[PDB]
Amino acid sequence: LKTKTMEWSGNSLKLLDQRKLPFIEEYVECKTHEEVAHAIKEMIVRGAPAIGVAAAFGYVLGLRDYKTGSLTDWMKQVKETLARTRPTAVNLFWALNRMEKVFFENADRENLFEILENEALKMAYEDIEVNKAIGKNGAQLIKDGSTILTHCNAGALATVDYGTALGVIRAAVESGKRIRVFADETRPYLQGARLTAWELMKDGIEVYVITDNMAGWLMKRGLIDAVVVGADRIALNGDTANKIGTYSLAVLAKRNNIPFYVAAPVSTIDPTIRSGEEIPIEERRPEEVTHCGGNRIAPEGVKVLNPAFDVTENTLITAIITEKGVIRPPFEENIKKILE
Amino acid sequence: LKTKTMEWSGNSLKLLDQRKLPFIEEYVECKTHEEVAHAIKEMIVRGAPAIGVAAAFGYVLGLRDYKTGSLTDWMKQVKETLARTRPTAVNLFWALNRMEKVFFENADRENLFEILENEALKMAYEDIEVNKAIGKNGAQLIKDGSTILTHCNAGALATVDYGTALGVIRAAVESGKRIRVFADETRPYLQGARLTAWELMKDGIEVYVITDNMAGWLMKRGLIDAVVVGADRIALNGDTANKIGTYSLAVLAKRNNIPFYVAAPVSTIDPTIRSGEEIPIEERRPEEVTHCGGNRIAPEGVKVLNPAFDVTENTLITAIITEKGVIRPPFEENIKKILE
Ligand SMILES: [Cl-]
Ligand SMILES: [Cl-]
Repeated sequence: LKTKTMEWSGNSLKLLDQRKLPFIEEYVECKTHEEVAHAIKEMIVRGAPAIGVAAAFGYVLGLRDYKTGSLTDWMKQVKETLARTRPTAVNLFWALNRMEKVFFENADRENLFEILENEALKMAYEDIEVNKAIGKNGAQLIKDGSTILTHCNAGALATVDYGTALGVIRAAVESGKRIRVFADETRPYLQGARLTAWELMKDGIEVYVITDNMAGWLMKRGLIDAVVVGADRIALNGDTANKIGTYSLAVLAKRNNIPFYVAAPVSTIDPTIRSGEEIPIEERRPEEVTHCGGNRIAPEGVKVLNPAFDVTENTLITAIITEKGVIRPPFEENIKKILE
Repeated sequence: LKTKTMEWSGNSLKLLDQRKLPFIEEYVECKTHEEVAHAIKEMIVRGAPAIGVAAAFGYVLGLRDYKTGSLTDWMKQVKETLARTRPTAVNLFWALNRMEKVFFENADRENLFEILENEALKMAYEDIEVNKAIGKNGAQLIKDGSTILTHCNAGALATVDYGTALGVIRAAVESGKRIRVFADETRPYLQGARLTAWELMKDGIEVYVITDNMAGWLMKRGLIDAVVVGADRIALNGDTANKIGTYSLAVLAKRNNIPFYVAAPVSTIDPTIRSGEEIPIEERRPEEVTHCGGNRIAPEGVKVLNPAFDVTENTLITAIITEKGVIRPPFEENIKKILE
């Protein structure tokens, strides 16, 4: 397992420090499940899909960290320390739960480490495959020669590889369609300007960066043919939690009769919730808002709010692109079909 | 004439360097009509209202710069050099035109300089007064104990003093109403986080700064009672041109049944245009987007778009707060009444 986002050295997990791009391309080596937790918590690694696989490995390292007392209790704490990092994206729990299950069924096997590491590996290789499929299904919805607006970074850096929303793009381009992407810088973290822009230019795909308060006007001016974004948590309802600001675009998209698509793997669909009001919303540190890449921009001692995600009601979504097909209204009715 | 935004030393114009706040509070001295132009062009001074008075003074300096040839041709050029700075805000032309008229009628007067400078001063003293009236008229629309979202900086630093949209706030507070403001940082320039936050904290008014992609969700969550912003150019139609991102707020406001108010002096209403499609929209340098206040944030050699304003159709505006009253639908019909 070796890609731009992460690399598995058998006994450690290397993560591209996404909080340092687009200028610095260094890596962070995680050796302790606590470090992977830290890398996730600090957003060194990020993007629902990639948080899971990365979480799965930190779990494997979790075993390699074991020393005394009960193995079960300790593996339970490793899982708890990793899950306690970031709320919203359900991929994290989905990964952890899948891994813990393997564990409970091989805890007595002497080749435990080999077995667990194997699933994590099996998992990463599936994400890239799942993504290329999402890209393929989404491509058919993108008419040649169009301008697609995106949000956050639902691409290579947000997954093991290829990406979800950006995967749909790479696939349309691969099919041979002239395409250009308007990418919101997406503050405060600036995934758009620092990550999406970067991996897209590095792939030879036409890219423009715009401030978040621009998307609206540009849609009204008729420069955007479609809006495609990723997700962190989709409910049985179809409501999807994604990077703060995704909701507003959805609203603006309806007002300008512009298709709004959510590209995400089935693993992002939380089967335990009915609607989007049940999705936990992460609140991050005040620094992210008062600063911008290092420098403080707001006055000293100012109050702020910092939700990292918002929720878009399903009625504002045209369709959900999955590795198993394009889901359309009635969502609750169709998602239930795909789930099985 | 002495306020935080600008000061008239009789033979030079001192402008608070708004592109350095909230940390550095230095001033820039303009002695040539060209320097005032430069200050305007670079946004050392900014905010429709303040751009006018500042332009009016750079005009008197224009006379002070006179040396040879025809006095009329030179003053015409001074006016042209000053008007060629920033497109959108009509306050600039309104000011320049008012000043040139005074000039044309006193050109042969021995006390020309004293006369022209006198109008400029008379103009500054009127703006502050006009604002306090806008503030008062708007205060009545704000219910005690409410949370108000603003955009850009339509406050003290955008006018000679007091401000327009923020004037409405200062006034509601003066009346004795518990009030707090959610101020969008407003990228790329960050007028919100750097200016609105600053002058509001310095006035002892509860303030929170949020990234632009947040307003939408926060409105849906029910934390915002009303949205009040300023304007750069309002048409007879009622459509108003304001800082890029204002249009989206208006849209998000309608969706969440939230009052949207535009506070601006009559001098911002352009009488020569019928609708908002006739408003010129300024496009500024790409650096403003690829950089954030100081450091480069986007990849080297990336494409971007940079509109400095967008247009909000009148049908999305609840009312326009003026020093002459609260204008309501039918705008075209009512605005025609306020003008006469
Ligand atoms: Cl709807
Ligand atoms: Cl409407």
